[PDB]
Amino acid sequence: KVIEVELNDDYFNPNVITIPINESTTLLLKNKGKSEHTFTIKKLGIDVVVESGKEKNITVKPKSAGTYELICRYHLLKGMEGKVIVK
Repeated sequence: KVIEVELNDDYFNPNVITIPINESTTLLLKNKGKSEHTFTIKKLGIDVVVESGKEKNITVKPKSAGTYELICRYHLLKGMEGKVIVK
């Protein structure tokens, strides 16, 4: 059920993630890059810092359908962004 998301230098893989509304979804965030990265969905108030070579789970339960910007706060300007779709 878990959705794996690779964080690397400097991209998300996958960069478009779809998750169900009013339900709980677990994301496994794996930072395989040399740099620290974040998994940030500001409109959902989500922000997780994942250290280089490490991994973290987050469980999300969105209440509003929509498409929300995903960024890394550290390497945004290298084009490190994506989308999370709640439907």
